[PDB]
Amino acid sequence: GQQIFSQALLNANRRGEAKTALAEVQARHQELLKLEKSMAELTQ
Amino acid sequence: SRTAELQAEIDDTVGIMRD
Repeated sequence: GQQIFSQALLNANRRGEAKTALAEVQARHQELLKLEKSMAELTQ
Repeated sequence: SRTAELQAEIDDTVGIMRD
């Protein structure tokens, strides 16, 4: 005669996955902005 | 690496066009 609930922990691997690939997409975006700027000068 | 190569080519072409 008894019952029980249950809780959950996230995976360690995940860690700060919010920025694991955010930093990387931000870095690529910076590269793309540099590309865009250089192309703007070249077109001019 | 492909994007860095593209950037390098664009910078070179900017130099040639300035010339």
